[PDB]
Amino acid sequence: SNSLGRNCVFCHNSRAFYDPAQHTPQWATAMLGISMVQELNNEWIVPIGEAHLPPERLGPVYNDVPKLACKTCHKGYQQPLQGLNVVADWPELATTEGPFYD
Amino acid sequence: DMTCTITCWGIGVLLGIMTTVGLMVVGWSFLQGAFMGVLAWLIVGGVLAVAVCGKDNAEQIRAEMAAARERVRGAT
Amino acid sequence: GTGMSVPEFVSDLDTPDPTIEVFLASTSDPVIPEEGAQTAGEAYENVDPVLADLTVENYDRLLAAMRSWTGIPDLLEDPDHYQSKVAINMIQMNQTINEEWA
Amino acid sequence: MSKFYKIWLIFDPRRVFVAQGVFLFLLAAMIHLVLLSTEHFNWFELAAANA
Amino acid sequence: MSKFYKIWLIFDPRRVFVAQGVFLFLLAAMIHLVLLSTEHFNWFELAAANA
Amino acid sequence: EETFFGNFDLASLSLWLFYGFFALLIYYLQTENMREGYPLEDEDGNTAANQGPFPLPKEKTFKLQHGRGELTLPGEDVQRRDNLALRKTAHGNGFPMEPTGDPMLDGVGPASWSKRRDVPELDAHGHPKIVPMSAAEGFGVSAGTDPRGLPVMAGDGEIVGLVSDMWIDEAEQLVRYLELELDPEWGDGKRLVQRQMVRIKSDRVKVRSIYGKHFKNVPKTKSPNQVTLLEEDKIMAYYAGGTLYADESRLEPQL
Amino acid sequence: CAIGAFVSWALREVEICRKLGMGYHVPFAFSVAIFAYVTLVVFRPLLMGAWGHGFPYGIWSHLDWVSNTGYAYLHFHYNPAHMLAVTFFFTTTLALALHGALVLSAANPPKGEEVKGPDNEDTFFRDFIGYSIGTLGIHRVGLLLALNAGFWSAVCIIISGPVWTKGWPEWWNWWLEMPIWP
Amino acid sequence: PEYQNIFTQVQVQGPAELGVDNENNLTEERTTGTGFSQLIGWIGNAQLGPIYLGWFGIISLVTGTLWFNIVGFNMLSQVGYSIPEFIRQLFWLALEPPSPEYGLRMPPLDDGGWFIIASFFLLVSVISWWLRTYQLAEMHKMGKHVAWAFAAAIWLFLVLGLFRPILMGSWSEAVPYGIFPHLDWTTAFSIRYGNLYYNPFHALSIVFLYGSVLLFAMHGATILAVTRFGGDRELEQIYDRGTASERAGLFWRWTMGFNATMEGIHRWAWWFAVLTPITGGIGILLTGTVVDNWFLWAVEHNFAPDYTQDYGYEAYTTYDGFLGR
Ligand code: BCL
Ligand code: BCL
Ligand code: BCL
Ligand SMILES: CC[C@H]1c2cc3[nH]c4c(c3C)C(=O)[C@H](C(=O)OC)c4c3nc(cc4[nH]c(cc(n2)[C@@H]1C)c(C(C)=O)c4C)[C@@H](C)[C@@H]3CCC(=O)OC/C=C(\C)CCC[C@H](C)CCC[C@H](C)CCCC(C)C
Ligand SMILES: CC[C@H]1c2cc3[nH]c4c(c3C)C(=O)[C@H](C(=O)OC)c4c3nc(cc4[nH]c(cc(n2)[C@@H]1C)c(C(C)=O)c4C)[C@@H](C)[C@@H]3CCC(=O)OC/C=C(\C)CCC[C@H](C)CCC[C@H](C)CCCC(C)C
Ligand SMILES: CC[C@H]1c2cc3[nH]c4c(c3C)C(=O)[C@H](C(=O)OC)c4c3nc(cc4[nH]c(cc(n2)[C@@H]1C)c(C(C)=O)c4C)[C@@H](C)[C@@H]3CCC(=O)OC/C=C(\C)CCC[C@H](C)CCC[C@H](C)CCCC(C)C
Ligand SMILES: COC1=C(OC)C(=O)C(C/C=C(\C)CC/C=C(\C)CC/C=C(\C)CC/C=C(\C)CC/C=C(\C)CC/C=C(\C)CC/C=C(/C)CC/C=C(\C)CC/C=C(\C)CCC=C(C)C)=C(C)C1=O
Ligand code: HEM
Ligand SMILES: COC(C)(C)C(=O)C/C=C(\C)CC/C=C(\C)CC/C=C(\C)CCCC/C(C)=C\CCC(C)CC/C=C(\C)CCC=C(C)C
Ligand SMILES: [Fe+3]
Repeated sequence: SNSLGRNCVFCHNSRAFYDPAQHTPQWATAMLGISMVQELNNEWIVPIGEAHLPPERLGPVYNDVPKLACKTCHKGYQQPLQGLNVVADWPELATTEGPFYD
Repeated sequence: DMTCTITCWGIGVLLGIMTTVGLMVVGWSFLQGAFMGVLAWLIVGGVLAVAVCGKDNAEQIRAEMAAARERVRGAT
Repeated sequence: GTGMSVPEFVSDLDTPDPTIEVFLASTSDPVIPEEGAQTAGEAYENVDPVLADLTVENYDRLLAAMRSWTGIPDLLEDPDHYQSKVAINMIQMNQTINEEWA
Repeated sequence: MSKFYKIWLIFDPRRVFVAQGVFLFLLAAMIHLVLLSTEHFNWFELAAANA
Repeated sequence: MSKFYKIWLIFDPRRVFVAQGVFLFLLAAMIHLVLLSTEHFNWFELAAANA
Repeated sequence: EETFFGNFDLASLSLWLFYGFFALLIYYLQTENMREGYPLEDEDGNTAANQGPFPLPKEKTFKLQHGRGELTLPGEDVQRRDNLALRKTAHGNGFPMEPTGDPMLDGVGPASWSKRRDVPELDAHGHPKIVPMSAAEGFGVSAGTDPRGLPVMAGDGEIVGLVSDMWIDEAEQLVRYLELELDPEWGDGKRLVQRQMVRIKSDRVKVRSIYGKHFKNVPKTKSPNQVTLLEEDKIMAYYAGGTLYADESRLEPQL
Repeated sequence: CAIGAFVSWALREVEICRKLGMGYHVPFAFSVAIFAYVTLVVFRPLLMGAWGHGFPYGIWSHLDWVSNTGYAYLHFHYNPAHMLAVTFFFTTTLALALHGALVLSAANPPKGEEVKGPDNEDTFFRDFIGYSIGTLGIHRVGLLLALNAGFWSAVCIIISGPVWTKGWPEWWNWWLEMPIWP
Repeated sequence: PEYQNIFTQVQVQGPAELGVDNENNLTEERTTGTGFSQLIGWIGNAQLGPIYLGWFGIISLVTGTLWFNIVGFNMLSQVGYSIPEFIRQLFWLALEPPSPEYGLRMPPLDDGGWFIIASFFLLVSVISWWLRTYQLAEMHKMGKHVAWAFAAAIWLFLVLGLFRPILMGSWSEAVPYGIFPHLDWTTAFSIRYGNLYYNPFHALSIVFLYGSVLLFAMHGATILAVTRFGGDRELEQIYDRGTASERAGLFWRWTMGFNATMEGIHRWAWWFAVLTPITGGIGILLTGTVVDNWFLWAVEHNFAPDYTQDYGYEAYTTYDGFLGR
């Protein structure tokens, strides 16, 4: 809630926190975001930094590597940059294959 | 002599407000200044009410009243 | 009647994200590839992810976008520096995010 | 300044003594703590730094 | 300085003694705890680090 | 966990048991509160045909202190008034009553009093509970404004006399009554005022309930050193009756 | 209709008090409950800008509204006025229990024993806890406690929507970030 | 306006009252020494003390002090013995119950031993106080209504701390000793087992709490209204009925069609207050042991409301429309 700037009744009905028939469509987006965050942390962000980052960027205890979460992108807003289209001008960062300028 | 006590309480409230505004001036926030202002109210108001209003009016009654307790003590 | 709502101050709804205007001042339109355009691999010595791009595309993505969005003024100049190796992986991570997590 | 002794003809010595005893200790404690809240005058940390 | 014995003619020694004892014990406990709160003078941890 | 039948489980059994217990408790509580004022009567003083769905409770006995006997309830009404100067304004039930003479002097309406015992209330030692301040040893004013010596102003702005004494409650250290010495113009003797109906100021004491002319007819105490329950009731209610009967405008609609 | 009925009930109580020649404390006490209800259904929706912020008229559907409104601020237990109101409620219940028990025990001694008086109750509570409030101060205390509970409930509900917007736990950052702390 | 009898106009002070006595010799254990407070004399009595010092009281005081000191020193040690940090985080610290993995066995000192020791001390202290309140009433020749009303709350105390953890077979089901942690426990307990609103006994306890608060407001207002007729001396009114009781009864009879007596209203008050912790403990004891989801229980028992409209903000407005773009 503090990451999106919303509250519990956003995505939930508090009289039944478990019932799938009393959720909103944003619940599914959050459920997808959980898996996306897990994959990003366990596949890309952590394997790198463990081999290149200097010691000065490792945290107070455990000497970890910095990780990302919801607020790394949302930063206290419902949508990052309040829904700005940041990919229409950069086809090179949209597809792993050859860029499609069509 | 409840009027003097109420006057002391009002002085404490005014001092708390003044200290709160001064704390805004220094660079604190509203609640941070308000807490210290309330502290000042209660402490200074209580101290003034106990001390200043504890000087009940008397010119020669006080001395004999003080002297009377100097006689009860010393033989008890 | 269920009490399901999200309150917000009117004076806070009118204040946009203070970083939206920064992005719009550091973006540019793409350049449509021509017939037989010279790629960035035939003009410098670079990494394979960024080797098939054109010269103008490499220009307006390398300096105009990446060296300002991350505030590293000399990104991707010395190939042995750790920041370049991190950025090369971050490009692919961004591509995967945009493709496989639509 | 030779007639300062008349203050004991007005103020109760016991109440004034109690008030002064509280106030002096309170002021000393606050002064010591204020000296402890800085970096240049913190002997506890200075001993560890010089060890 | 030679007439300091007159203080007992003003204050009852019972309350003074009780207050002195309580104040001394509380101050000693506070000072020992403050010494415990640091790293340089924490004698238990120093003994643990020397074994 | 399982069910006995259908959806019935331990929680339902507990709920139904609580329902039964609550019904019985409500019956007991309502029946316990019918020890005064029953059986009901009509407006002619006869027993009414309807008495309600709750029957009368059984008897209980109170053993009183200082050898004053015993009290058994429910029973006969010993505080009943004998001859009331009242008149019916209708032939049936449900309509008000009309005073026959002077309501303040006849003790009807908001000036009504109950026929209590004609003996003073006693403390733990067996002494009268309320005593004048001139006979209580070691009592003195510790806070507030001392009302003794101040003039008394009535409800219409008339000064009737000075406050001469206070009657205090020794057991609870509380002031109960203020004694008043009347000017010869406004009457003779002394009268008592309950502390709950006065407003002490720095220079005067004001009684807004009654006017100046109503001060000579305040009931007097038989003894100068004590007061009984019956006298307190009559004095206290006389003072309460003035909120309605001291003027014609206090009785008519305010609008 | 409900607002009209409540006001008429209060004024009828006023008329009965005037006829019986007693004080007007009961209508004044009822006015606080009327104030709390009006704050719930009138003042807060008026400040928030819609009549849809009032609770529904259902036996079991007016609790879902309470739940959803409480969870709209993340943790409603961290509201200080809610703390004050809950404390007042608990204190009022305890005081009522003690007063009833003391009066009943004084009026109902063991079988074969005489009844008691105010002196006995005063001794009991001074022996019990070291202080007695008296037969007159207890009623003042109870009335004040109930009125304070109602008033602080109204304040707690009215500050939640139009004055504070974020979560309630975050409100304590003024204490957690005071300059005096090292 | 008329005097409202909320603050006393003038105070009087006399010799201090030491208390009544009988052949039980209550004087031998009472202290000597009293004080007077003029600030409190504006509302109630001014005399302070004396107090009765038995053995139950001393035992309870010492053992409760031990519990307090244990909790406080554990909280202090958890922060590094830093007094400024102890003051800063006072409302956030606690003494946590043991871990779920230890069942009903005795856990280590790091994971719940001190919690068990402090809980044992607190139990002993509470039982000692109850025994003292019974003994005092037994020696003054009075009824034991105070002891029963305390036992009413001790029942809920024990259910929340002792009986339910044993029934559930774990010491981890107790409540932590902290200001904010205990509220967190309340909310987490409500969420974990469905919705506590749909527990009927929680509703009954809420009903009785509301009724008790309403009843004290009504009774205080009524007694202050008829105080001009000596209405605060309730016992003498019970023994010898006066006009104050008649007027107080007639007010409520004309208002709502039925009334009470001077002695019967206190029975109403006693029961409404006592019935709250009893129903609360009965409702709490059934959670988890019998019912694991209260919303599903309500649905199966057909008193859960149904809604027709849709969910989501996009069914009512637009994101751009909300921002005003
Ligand atoms: C997720 C839920 C949140 C929460 C969310 C809220 C919200 C939201 C509210 C409070 C409110 C309250 N909370 Mg909280 N609260 C929570 C849990 C708790 C807990 C606890 C966990 O122990 C406690 C003790 C309380 C207690 C309280 C009280 C302080 C307060 C209740 C108002 C009141 O009594 O006004 C009593 C006043 C009235 C409204 C009475 C009105 C009576 C009228 C005038 C007369 C009725 C006439 C009738 C129709 C006659 C017909 C009958 C005839 C005989 C036929 N909360 C949790 C943490 N709380 C409420 C509040 O403060 O409201 C102002 C509120 O709305
Ligand atoms: C690393 C060691 C810690 C320390 C650890 C402790 C511990 C632990 C304790 C104290 C205690 C005391 N310490 Mg030391 N103490 C330290 C250094 C100092 C210094 C200093 C400026 O250097 C002073 C003035 C003090 C002050 C004091 C006294 C207030 C007190 C014992 C005497 C007393 O109660 O009678 C006060 C004085 C008199 C009335 C006597 C009159 C004249 C006498 C001869 C003065 C000597 C007192 C003092 C101990 C001498 C230190 C002088 C040097 C500057 C060190 N300490 C350092 C910082 N100290 C003990 C105590 O009782 O605390 C409550 C105690 O338990
Ligand atoms: C998110 C929160 C959940 C919720 C979770 C709970 C839980 C969990 C519980 C309560 C409980 C209660 N709830 Mg609920 N409750 C909610 C919402 C509400 C709302 C509302 C929204 O308005 C209300 C009105 C209430 C109010 C209530 C009370 C009716 C009831 C407390 C019983 C009692 O007597 O407590 C008074 C407290 C006591 C009597 C405790 C015992 C006291 C003992 C005797 C203390 C001994 C003294 C001590 C050791 C010494 C101290 C030191 C001294 C200074 C010397 N709930 C929501 C839905 N509710 C309790 C209950 O019974 O529910 C069934 C309970 O456990
Ligand atoms: C702090 C103040 C406390 C208090 C005080 C209080 N209440 C009072 C009084 C006092 C001093 C009275 O003198 C008066 C009385 O006569 O009591 C016997 C009363 C009273 N308070 C009552 C109840 C009550 N008090 C409550 C609360 C409180 N009472 C507070 C805790 C509560 C709750 C929810 O806690 C309730 C339910 C009434 C029984 C009674 C007077 C109500 C009355 O009869 O009003 C006249 C109206 C009708 C006869 C019916 C009107 C019907 C409506 C027109 C339609 C329905 C509208 C309503 C919004 C529906 C709600 C449905 C719900 C399921 C949501
Ligand atoms: C909510 C009820 C709880 C409670 C309440 C309570 N106890 C009280 C009081 C109250 C309201 C007092 O007023 C009275 C007291 O003296 O308070 C300062 C007291 C008291 N209960 C005490 C103890 C006590 N009560 C206990 C029980 C409880 N205290 C209940 C659980 C316990 C427990 C739980 O074990 C203990 C240990 C004593 C400290 C004290 C009994 C008074 C006595 O024996 O002598 C006091 C008299 C004097 C010698 C002088 C007055 C004391 C002043 C502090 C000094 C001078 C002040 C001046 C005279 C006026 C005071 C100003 C006011 C603002 C107080
Ligand atoms: C009918 C149910 C209601 C109820 C009733 C009730 N409570 C009761 C009683 C009754 C009938 C008592 O007879 C008993 C009592 O003594 O009342 C005065 C009590 C009591 N209910 C209490 C608390 C309480 N009641 C609560 C609620 C309720 N109790 C219900 C609403 C609640 C809550 C959560 O709502 C609490 C917190 C206590 C005040 C008291 C029980 C006293 C007790 O058990 O003491 C044991 C002793 C100790 C733990 C030692 C403590 C040592 C301290 C560290 C210092 C000494 C005490 C000191 C006075 C405090 C600090 C003073 C400072 C100046 C230093
Ligand atoms: C020490 O001191 C004290 C006392 O004393 C000794 C006391 O006692 C009390 C009181 C305390 C108690 C009794 C304890 C119990 C109390 C409670 C548990 C509190 C909770 C109470 C309730 C739940 C019950 C309250 C009930 C109410 C409010 C409803 C009752 C009201 C009505 C039925 C309607 C009111 C009637 C009116 C307005 C008059 C009719 C109107 C007219 C215009 C008349 C014209 C004629 C007609 C319309 C046709 C005929 C009308 C009829 C028959 C009316 C019925 C109509 C119906 C439709 C049914 C206290 C506090 C006290 O401290
Ligand atoms: C657990 C993880 C996350 C949660 C709970 C979350 C929450 C949400 C929700 C609910 C929405 C839809 C909002 C709406 O419908 O208005 C959303 C969309 C979005 N989120 Fe997040 N998010 C998470 C993490 C992230 C991260 C880490 C990224 C990017 C890498 C991200 C970027 C976005 C974007 C770009 C949108 C806008 C989609 C659109 O509506 O067009 N989110 N998020
Ligand atoms: C160190 O500094 C000093 C000296 C100043 C101090 O001492 C400081 C002290 C503090 C700052 C202390 C602060 C204390 C708190 C904030 C305490 C808070 C306490 C609670 C909220 C306690 C709640 C307790 C209980 C609850 C909610 C319910 C039920 C409990 C019980 C029934 C407990 C009884 C336990 C039993 C029966 C189990 C015993 C186990 C056996 C095996 C017999
Ligand atoms: Fe009462």
